[PDB]
Amino acid sequence: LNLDPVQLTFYAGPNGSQFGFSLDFHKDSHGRVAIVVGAPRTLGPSQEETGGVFLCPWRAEGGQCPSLLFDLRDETRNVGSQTLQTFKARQGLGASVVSWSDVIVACAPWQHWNVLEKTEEAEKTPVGSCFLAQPESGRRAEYSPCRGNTLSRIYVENDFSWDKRYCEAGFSSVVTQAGELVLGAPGGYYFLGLLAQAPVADIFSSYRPGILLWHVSSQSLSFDSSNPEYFDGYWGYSVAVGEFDGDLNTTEYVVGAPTWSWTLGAVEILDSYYQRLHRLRGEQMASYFGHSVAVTDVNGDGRHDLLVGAPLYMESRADRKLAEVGRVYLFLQPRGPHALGAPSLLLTGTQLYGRFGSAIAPLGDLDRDGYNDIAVAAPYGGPSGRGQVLVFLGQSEGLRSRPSQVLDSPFPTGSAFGFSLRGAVDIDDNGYPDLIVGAYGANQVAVYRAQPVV
Amino acid sequence: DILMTQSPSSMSVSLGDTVSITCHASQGISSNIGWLQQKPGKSFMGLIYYGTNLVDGVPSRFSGSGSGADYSLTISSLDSEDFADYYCVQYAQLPYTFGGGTKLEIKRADAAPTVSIFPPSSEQLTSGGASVVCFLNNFYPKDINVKWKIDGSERQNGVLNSWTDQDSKDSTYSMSSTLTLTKDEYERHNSYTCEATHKTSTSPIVKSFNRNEC
Amino acid sequence: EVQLQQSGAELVKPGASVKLSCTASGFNIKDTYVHWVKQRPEQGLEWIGRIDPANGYTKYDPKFQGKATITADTSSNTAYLQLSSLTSEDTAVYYCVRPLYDYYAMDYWGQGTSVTVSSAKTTAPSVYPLAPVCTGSSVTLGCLVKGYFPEPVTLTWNSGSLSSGVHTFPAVLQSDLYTLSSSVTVTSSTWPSQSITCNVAHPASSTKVDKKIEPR
Amino acid sequence: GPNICTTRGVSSCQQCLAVSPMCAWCSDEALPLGSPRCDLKENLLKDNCAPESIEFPVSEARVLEDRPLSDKGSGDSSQVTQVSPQRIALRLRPDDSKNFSIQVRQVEDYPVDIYYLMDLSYSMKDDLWSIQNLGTKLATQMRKLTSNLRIGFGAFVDKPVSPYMYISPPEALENPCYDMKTTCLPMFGYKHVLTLTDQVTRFNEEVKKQSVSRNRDAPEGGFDAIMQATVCDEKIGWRNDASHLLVFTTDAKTHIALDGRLAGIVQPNDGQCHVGSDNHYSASTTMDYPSLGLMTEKLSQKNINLIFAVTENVVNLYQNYSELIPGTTVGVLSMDSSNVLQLIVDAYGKIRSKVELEVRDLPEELSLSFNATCLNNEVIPGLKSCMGLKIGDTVSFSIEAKVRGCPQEKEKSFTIKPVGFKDSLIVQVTFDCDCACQAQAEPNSHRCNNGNGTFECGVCRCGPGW
Ligand SMILES: *[C@@H]1O[C@H](CO)[C@@H](O[C@@H]2O[C@H](CO)[C@@H](O[C@@H]3O[C@H](CO[C@H]4O[C@H](CO)[C@@H](O)[C@H](O)[C@@H]4O)[C@@H](O)[C@H](O[C@H]4O[C@H](CO)[C@@H](O)[C@H](O)[C@@H]4O)[C@@H]3O)[C@H](O)[C@H]2NC(C)=O)[C@H](O)[C@H]1NC(C)=O
Ligand SMILES: *[C@@H]1O[C@H](CO)[C@@H](O[C@@H]2O[C@H](CO)[C@@H](O)[C@H](O)[C@H]2NC(C)=O)[C@H](O)[C@H]1NC(C)=O
Ligand SMILES: N=C(N)c1ccc(N2C[C@H](CN3CCN(CCC(=O)O)CC3)OC2=O)cc1
Ligand SMILES: *[C@@H]1O[C@H](CO)[C@@H](O)[C@H](O)[C@H]1NC(C)=O
Ligand SMILES: [Ca+2]
Ligand SMILES: [Ca+2]
Ligand SMILES: [Ca+2]
Ligand SMILES: [Ca+2]
Ligand SMILES: [Mn+2]
Ligand SMILES: [Mn+2]
Repeated sequence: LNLDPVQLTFYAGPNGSQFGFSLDFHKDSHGRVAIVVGAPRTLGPSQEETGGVFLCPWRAEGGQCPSLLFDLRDETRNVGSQTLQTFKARQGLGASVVSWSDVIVACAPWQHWNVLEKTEEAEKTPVGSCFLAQPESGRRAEYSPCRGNTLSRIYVENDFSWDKRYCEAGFSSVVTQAGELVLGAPGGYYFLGLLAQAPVADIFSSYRPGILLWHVSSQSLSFDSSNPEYFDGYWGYSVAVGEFDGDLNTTEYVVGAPTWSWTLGAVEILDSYYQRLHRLRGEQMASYFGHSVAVTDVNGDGRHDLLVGAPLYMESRADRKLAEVGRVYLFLQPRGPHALGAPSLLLTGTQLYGRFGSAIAPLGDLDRDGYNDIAVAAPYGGPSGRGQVLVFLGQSEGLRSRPSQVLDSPFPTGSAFGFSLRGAVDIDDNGYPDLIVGAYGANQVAVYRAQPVV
Repeated sequence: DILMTQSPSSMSVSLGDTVSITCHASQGISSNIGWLQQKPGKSFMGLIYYGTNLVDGVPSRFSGSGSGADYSLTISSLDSEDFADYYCVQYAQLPYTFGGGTKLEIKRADAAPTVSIFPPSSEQLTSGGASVVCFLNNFYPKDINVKWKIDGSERQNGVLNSWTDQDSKDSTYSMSSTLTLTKDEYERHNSYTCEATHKTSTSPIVKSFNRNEC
Repeated sequence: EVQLQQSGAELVKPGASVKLSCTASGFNIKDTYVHWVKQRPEQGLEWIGRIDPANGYTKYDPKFQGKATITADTSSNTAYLQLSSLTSEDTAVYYCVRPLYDYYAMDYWGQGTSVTVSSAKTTAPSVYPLAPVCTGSSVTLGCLVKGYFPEPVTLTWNSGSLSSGVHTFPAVLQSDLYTLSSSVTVTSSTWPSQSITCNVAHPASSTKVDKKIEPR
Repeated sequence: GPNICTTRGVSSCQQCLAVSPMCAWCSDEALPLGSPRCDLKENLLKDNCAPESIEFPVSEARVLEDRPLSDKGSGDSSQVTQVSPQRIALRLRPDDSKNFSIQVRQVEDYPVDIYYLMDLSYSMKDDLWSIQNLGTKLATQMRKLTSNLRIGFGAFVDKPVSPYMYISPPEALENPCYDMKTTCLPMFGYKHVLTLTDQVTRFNEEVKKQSVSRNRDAPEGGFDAIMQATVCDEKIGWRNDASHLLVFTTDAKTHIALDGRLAGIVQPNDGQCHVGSDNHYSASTTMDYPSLGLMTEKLSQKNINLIFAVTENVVNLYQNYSELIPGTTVGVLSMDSSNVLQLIVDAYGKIRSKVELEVRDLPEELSLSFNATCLNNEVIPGLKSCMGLKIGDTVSFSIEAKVRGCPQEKEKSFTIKPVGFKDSLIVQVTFDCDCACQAQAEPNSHRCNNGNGTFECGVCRCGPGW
């Protein structure tokens, strides 16, 4: 409603770096807000795509940002009569970024890994890796839980059970308020998908450079399964956290699985031990129900609510014809220990191939009326197909069915305006929470400041 | 297999000294080396891994360094607990192999030993055996050589030696040598001697007795 | 906290087999590699092998191929080392080891299991008084503990009274049987003015003999 | 007596015809003052109104093109008639309705294009050996239904990129079956092999030279190949006037839109042709798999009838996809494609067993209604689609167009076309709302308030500006 679409702030990165693929707000130790931006196709030292991360200070003018530097050199270690190998070419550093406290977690879902022992090998596979940084102190650390040293022959004998070679860890990410990093890995367990959790503080204390393979005892991974309903389900494509079991000492995890059960798609709510509390099933096949998940209390009853994006949902229309527009599902949490029922509200796109629901960002309370609000992206929507971001306001019964404000892309065609979103943070310190929108196709980020209500 | 040559075998040093142990490999191991500590009559505690990284709980006065096939363990300002055994271990290749070991010993002023010889007891002689004992107590350094002589002639068969760890009080060493014979062979001869050769005297310290005579 | 609690000391005969254990405390044994190390005073330290308790796959030094057999039961959170066709050279202390962070390191160590292989039977010691020969200001006595098995033995003077100025030497294996000796030093006015006794206890055969030192 | 024409008290000829389709207007001078000019055509002649001054349009419907339906689709340079009539003129006055008919025939001996799009992942190795005689067998069975048959061949695996592709050791790129005891082709996304031709032995010999490749994940990139086989008209060689059959064979799941993000691929499918002279899909590693809605758009644009010939372990899967892509047929394939011959023949009969009318460019003010006549002269009201037909059968539909009011544009045109058919029925509509006497009006007439008005159709109208 009260975002300012006239005076925007534009940050920009190198041409072809996909600057804006991921973003988040980062507060330093003094509470000063900045913007962390991922660019998964930034060039490295060898003039080869490796990805990169930028830390943008808040300026109303915008402009260029300084790099948040990471090691981009392929590593090699000959230990234990084996040879460990990391490969950072086309790893996609910055395909997901997230901030917690004064720490930044940027991930390279496609960092490759291989282990050589004489003539055998573990196979060169994308285990992924996340780089952690404390910008004020310069501390650095890494976390790659799916790295293994088991040779290729062994996996074949055991029928590819507990195969973490293609995790792509860091594909999606989130950090609990307590400081436990949770990585979605949609390729883990031979493309079933797994989650990996570990406290940030233990990642730093247990990491040393050049080791490549090290233990993090406090870490916790999800479990493999022989159920074909999970096969090729990409469990971990998106991740989120919230309070869904009425126990405030426990933290619950929300996981998207957009090809679960033969591309029906699903979202599951679990405890910190990966025991399934509830499962939302997709409405339509190939709709990619689970592509994005968001957790926020929209109806102001203190109980978190769930939002699921199905960006390829095909709405039924006249003459038995379908039209791919995208859809968002809202689930309100019931009072006390009870199952989440049917969706409370269905938001359906309008523009063909617009992918309404590709990203869903909690905004906090935008108009300051006591109800938290959200923003939904349609990166190829709008009458021109350049992209749109729609704002839906909270209310006592859930969300409003019609948007309060529509942000049309200020970028050219193909910018993927809205592919990444992030809100609920007041960056200019005017009392109103603001919205940052990524457009990796144009290598830019647009900042929308919220202003008093008119 | 990879041979780990650890040097020195032992060193005598004092509190607050800065010392350095080295470990040489038969081939390059690229910092895939660990260091270990074994306090007297106890188990092992990890000090370093991957050449330089301290194990949790280890003080910062310890430090590892080196590369290729030559590494080092350094202790800045020795503490009273640091006097113990130290070993290196490579894990670049299987099988893992260890070094010979290095023992840090308390340094002190040289001291001649107190020799004391003891003929066979009456109880042992009545049973059919004969053991002459020669004690060599409280000396420094540890390097010492004992020599048994029967009627002035050296004897090497049937000797049984035993050494103590560095004493906690005066930081000296002690030795026990026991020559065992039969009762019949012990009486074929008269004189029994144990010579002690130490760096504190060019002349060997001699103590002896004569059978029957007293 | 990480602690490795091994089994008690073993005392076996040659040709037999023994199975040592290594129980994990404060963590899951399945987390890391578990190595076994052999220690001897002369030969030093020697690496036996390792096991990944998550799957059971093992690696060994070719020297111990045959005698050593490493296993692991995640249920009881314990790792085992079986030794077969035991020999006098298999008399050593055995440590189980695991790394801290590095997958291939050797950082945490158990207290160690003492193994002694011998055909000797439970024999009681033969305590002999060691009096000097027929002068100075300082006098030295002794006490010889010979032909006992197995270890250990506790030796004191005057029932723990005379403790300072004493040197009790480590036992030594003399043909499948152990030999130990102790000395003690006081002033000439103390002996034979005051009685001095050598109290020796061998809890194995349950014998506490005491011999008073007498001059010649 | 009085009626809605007189009781409404109209003011002009145009307002009179707008009351009801039964009203008429008299433009005569010698008409009594009290007698109304807007009455039934019978009442006006009863009141001695001049017959030439009577404005009474009648809604009609006459044909302009009425070619006879063809008995044979063979021969001719596609002078085949499937719909009759092909064009009619339709005239309507406000709030009236006229009806007309249309005939549709599933013509016999109509040309057929069949492009065999085959999964060639390692899982399909046994399948290749069973179809090395198919082209000759397929011509033998289809010769009973058509004399103009063309067949082609394409093949697919998956996107040749990690993690779908093995990338170690280096020898695995040239030979993905390296760590086994055989050889296979380097991985490829999609490759066109044989353009649609009537020489069936070219199919056999191209198939006999084909071989499989190997990838890592069970789902395969078949939808990439369906898209390119559809939008590359010239390379595949679909003929303008022929039934187009796209036979998709696989034994596994399929990748869908947004799956490509696991390889770093985020660019949506553009629905454009990207198969060049090398006959390989070049955007395989840079463009995501297509979505079902985009695949539907192209399949309908090019009149392609997609056929999912899949094994029983994934029939329910592709049956459910088929429900999201109207016009698609599913057949159950054996573990070695031994039954693919009969499967295709059953699908072609099932495809041409339906006639479903579709409307294009229908104006907003026009509404249509349909009565079908399938089977033997059995009328089915409120229906515009027949089912259970055979080759050579003929159906007919009765159509009624109802116009609401009168629109601004007086001449529009729309189309009635069966789904997948080439021919159609063009309806040229003309909205006769005006009177002929209006073309001869008298502006600033000296009969109407001293030149303050206009005299048209025998009455005085207020001119422009008043
Ligand atoms: C292709 O598409 C078909 C059609 O949608 C899918 O088949 C459906 O599969 C779903 C899930 O397996 C079925 O839903 C289940 O229905 C049960 C009752 O169904 C009755 O009605 C049908 C109608 O024909 C009868 O055939 C049937 O015998 C029953 O009389 C419920 O018991 C199920 O609920 C249980 O599971 C959910 C999971 O969380 C729980 O929430 C519930 O509380 C309960 O435990 C479920 O609702 C559906 O019936 C199927 N339809 C048909 C027609 O078969 C295929 O799965 C799909 N295949 C592929 C490969 O995509
Ligand atoms: C389709 O058929 C319906 C009957 O099912 C027709 O409706 C009747 O048409 C006759 C024609 O003389 C009228 O007399 C009746 O009053 C109608 N009955 C109704 C409307 O209930 C309809 O006209 C047909 N339409 C077409 C386009 O053929
Ligand atoms: N429980 C789990 N975590 C788990 C779930 C599923 C799977 N498997 C096993 C199988 C492997 N696949 C290799 C490629 N082959 C065709 C290649 C080609 O098409 O050329 C088909 C067979 O497929 C799977 O997905 C493994 C483990
Ligand atoms: C129009 O409809 C009537 C009644 O259904 C029918 O008698 C007549 O033949 C039809 N004619 C045309 C041309 O539609
Ligand atoms: Ca909770
Ligand atoms: Ca709520
Ligand atoms: Ca609000
Ligand atoms: Ca603000
Ligand atoms: Mn396959
Ligand atoms: Mn595949």
